[PDB]
Amino acid sequence: MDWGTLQTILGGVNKHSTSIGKIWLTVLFIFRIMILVVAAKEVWGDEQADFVCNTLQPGCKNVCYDHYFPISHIRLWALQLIFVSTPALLVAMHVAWTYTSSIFFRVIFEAAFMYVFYVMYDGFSMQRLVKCNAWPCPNTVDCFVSRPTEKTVFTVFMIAVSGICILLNVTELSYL
Amino acid sequence: MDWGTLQTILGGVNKHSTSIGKIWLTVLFIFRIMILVVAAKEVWGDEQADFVCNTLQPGCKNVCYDHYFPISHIRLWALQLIFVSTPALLVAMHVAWTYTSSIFFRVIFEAAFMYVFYVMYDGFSMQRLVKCNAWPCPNTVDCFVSRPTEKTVFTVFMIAVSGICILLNVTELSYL
Amino acid sequence: MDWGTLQTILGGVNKHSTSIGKIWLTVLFIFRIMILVVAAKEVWGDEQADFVCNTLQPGCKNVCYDHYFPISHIRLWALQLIFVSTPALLVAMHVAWTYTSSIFFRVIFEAAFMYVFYVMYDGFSMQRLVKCNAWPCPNTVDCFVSRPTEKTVFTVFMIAVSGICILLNVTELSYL
Amino acid sequence: MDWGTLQTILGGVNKHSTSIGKIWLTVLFIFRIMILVVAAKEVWGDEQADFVCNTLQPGCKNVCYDHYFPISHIRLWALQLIFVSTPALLVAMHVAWTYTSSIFFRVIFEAAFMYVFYVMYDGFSMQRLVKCNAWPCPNTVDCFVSRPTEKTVFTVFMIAVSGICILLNVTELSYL
Amino acid sequence: MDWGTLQTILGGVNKHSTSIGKIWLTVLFIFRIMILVVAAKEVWGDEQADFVCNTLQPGCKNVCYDHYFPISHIRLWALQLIFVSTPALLVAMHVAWTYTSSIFFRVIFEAAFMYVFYVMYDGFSMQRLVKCNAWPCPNTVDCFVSRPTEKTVFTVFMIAVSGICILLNVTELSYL
Amino acid sequence: MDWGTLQTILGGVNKHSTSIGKIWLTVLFIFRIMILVVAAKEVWGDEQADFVCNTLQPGCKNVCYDHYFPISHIRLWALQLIFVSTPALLVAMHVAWTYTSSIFFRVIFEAAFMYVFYVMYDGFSMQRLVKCNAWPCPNTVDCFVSRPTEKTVFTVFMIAVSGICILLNVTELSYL
Repeated sequence: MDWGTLQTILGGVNKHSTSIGKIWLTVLFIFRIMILVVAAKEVWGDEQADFVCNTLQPGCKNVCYDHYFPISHIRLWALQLIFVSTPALLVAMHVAWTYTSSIFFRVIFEAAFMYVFYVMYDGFSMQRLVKCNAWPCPNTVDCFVSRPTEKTVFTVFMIAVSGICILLNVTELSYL
Repeated sequence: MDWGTLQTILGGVNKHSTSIGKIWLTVLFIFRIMILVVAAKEVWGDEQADFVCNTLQPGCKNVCYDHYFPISHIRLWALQLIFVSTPALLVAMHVAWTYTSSIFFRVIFEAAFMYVFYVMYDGFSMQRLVKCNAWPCPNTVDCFVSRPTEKTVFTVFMIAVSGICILLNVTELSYL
Repeated sequence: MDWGTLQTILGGVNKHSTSIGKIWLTVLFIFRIMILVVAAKEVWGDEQADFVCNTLQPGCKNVCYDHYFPISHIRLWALQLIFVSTPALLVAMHVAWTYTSSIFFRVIFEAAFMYVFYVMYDGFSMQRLVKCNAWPCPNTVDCFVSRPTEKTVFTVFMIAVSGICILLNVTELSYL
Repeated sequence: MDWGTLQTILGGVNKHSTSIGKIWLTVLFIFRIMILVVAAKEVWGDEQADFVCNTLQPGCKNVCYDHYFPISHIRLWALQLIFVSTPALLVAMHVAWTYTSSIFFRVIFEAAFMYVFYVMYDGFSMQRLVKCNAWPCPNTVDCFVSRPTEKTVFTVFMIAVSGICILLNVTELSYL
Repeated sequence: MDWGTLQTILGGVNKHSTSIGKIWLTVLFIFRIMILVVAAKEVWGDEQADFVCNTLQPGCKNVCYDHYFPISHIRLWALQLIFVSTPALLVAMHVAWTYTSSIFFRVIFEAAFMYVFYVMYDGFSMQRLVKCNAWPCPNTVDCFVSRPTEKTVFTVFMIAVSGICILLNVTELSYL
Repeated sequence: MDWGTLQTILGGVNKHSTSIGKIWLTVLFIFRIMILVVAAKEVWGDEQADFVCNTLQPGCKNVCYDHYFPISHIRLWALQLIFVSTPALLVAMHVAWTYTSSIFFRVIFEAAFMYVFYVMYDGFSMQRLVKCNAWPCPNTVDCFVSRPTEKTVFTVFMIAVSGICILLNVTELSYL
């Protein structure tokens, strides 16, 4: 891939005691894109052949995999970014009803993804072994995970990023 | 990949009490492209090695796989987009027989994909286990699925998107 | 991949009661490229590990695979496109012996691929089970297929596309 | 990929009773590039997991694979093209010691690849089963191939292309 | 991929007895990008199917893999680069609070990645066999590695690069 | 990929009885890039699943693989090119301490890679079977290779290329 190949005329800088946010926020935008693609198919890209189930039950790997991973972290992120992406191309150029409502959209989205995330991954963690007692899964069986530490780390990162994103997003939203 | 690298001169905005749709609709277009590619080969990209059949019948996985998945969701989407894509490059620039018939085409296509979809995936769902009683499949056998929840989610999304696409598509088609 | 990243100066449109074809035909060209790459290695890309032969004969999968699939559909297509591709870059710009003979080439190629296709895939179909009685294949054995429905669908599409390609190709070839 | 995205100013055409070759030859160049990439990793791209050896000898697949396929067809082609590629960018623009020697280089290379090819693939063919009696391969064993017909076809094509390449290459080399 | 396709107007060179660093540092930047992508998914890209565990314990490969590889080297690098990347696009053009603090950021990051690295890979090495005594891993079991020498080599390289990066980074930071 | 898409203004040619080298050397540069990428992940790209070890020792494939292949040929090449790459972008434009020292760097690097190579692959060859007597590898075991002939061929090529690279590199370095 390659994303962004024309940014040369940016001599105009800020002078006020504000609009520091847009710097921080474009930086976090670009950042999160890199951070994503660089580790995109490269942490969670694997986790299909990595959910070993101690059994001889047919299918129970698939069963428990959806049971505990309806969706992977990186998708909720990918979405979180895209919904939080549309205000970016908006704020690309501003001076001359929406504009600040773009800022607010950007806030509330990111908030939503945080909440529903912690609803799903309660404990902000990756259990080393998830058991499973699904229908075909004849009793409570065991179902492993690879690299739970890893995924936990990058999750801590992205959530911290979400917090700072919103804090400057809102710190300039709160101009009154 | 990278799609779209020249859009700078768009200072001209709308002033009437209409043409809000074209904003919404170009946004939904770009959106659905991202939404697609980001999760393109990344939800349904897997589902070949993910249709476990409890048996010892040769081939019965392939048999039942085509039996229940003639085609995957994402293809019907891919098509739905492309047939609904041609009016986009048309409406790229408009002011000066087709033009509104492009709008109507865009409506009726998306409608068609909705209908035939629900004909095929009746119940707007992903069954956790599809049985199968095909010729080689000696009796009614079991044939699993992975991530049925996941696919169900993104299907709910794309169908909602279809509804809103058409509603603004038609809301401006209905100018009289 | 990415194909085509410079098309901006196309303000000049047609005014006659003809040259509608070139619109349709460039559209079908671009279309078929997308249609291809999007589903390229994604329907027939699999079909090597998908030709289960009920036997214990060594090699009989390979034997019968070539026996019934000398070549896959998508190759005959790929070729069909490429031979039908050279007139495209020709007709890129036209006004000022070949020019109409390019049109005729484009016709007759596509016709040829249709005929030889139906010679090979007689019945415009994908049999769910092909038997096989090759030399090593000790008796008439069974040899399965995956997703025969799928491949049948996309074949119906590409052949319909061929028909319309030629019909406008020739409708403007028939100017007299 | 994408190769070639700037060719617009070519209004100047030929008027003599020659230089038809450069048309044919640039066309064959572009052609062979397409023809290659389209079927590049798509006929011979597979043939690693496709050389079944009826045995229980360890390694004998690798052994016999190198034994009968030191190198695949498509590499000899890839090279054949590249060595025959350098005169192309040379002849990109010509009018104002090398120039005709570029033409001759282009001839003799393509000739060489033809000869050494037929030295290696004697019979211009793909045997359905190659036996093998290598050291570890304990007796004469059997070692299969997939799609030998296919590869034979595309080989017939590329060799015919080589013949016509040289014939026009030389027909204009023979100007005296 | 392709990164960087517009750098032509650089006739202005340095004349002082300093700013040699920016040459060295842009070179190391570009370098490390190449060095990365060229060997990116090509040394550590494999190491999922390469951690053989002498056992019959289910999952113990995944268990011990995360146990000893929470994260691979190349990720810590990828990050190290990206955090050390933002000052680069800053120092792209300079003459006319941040500017030198960008230099200092660039220092301290790279330092941090060095330290935490050696915390994790103590001994600046790749053990040929890591044992493992995890919960499911019933006793102390054995768990192999592939190419430990290789990875050790490229690690020695990247750490040396870090040292020189910082030494010139700081040698020009230390201007007083 | 695609590398190099702007080279049009090169009407200025050489007239002296020298600077033939820069032609040869840019050609060899471009060449080696093509030669690489075309066969890059396509000869040595495989050799992970291709090192069959006649045993029942766990891990002994990995063990002996690193034992005999610390690093693959194509990496030593990749490096050899990159270290020999920096003088290229330097010599892109020259007329108006480094310049000739770039030439000398280019020499001595390529020399180094030759020497250390032959230190490692002594005999300029690919043994059809490497035995192995590592710790876990319980006795002297056997460990196979695929396509040793192939790799030998392309190695002969790249080393010859190195020789000619240096000979013209130095023939113009030796101007006095």
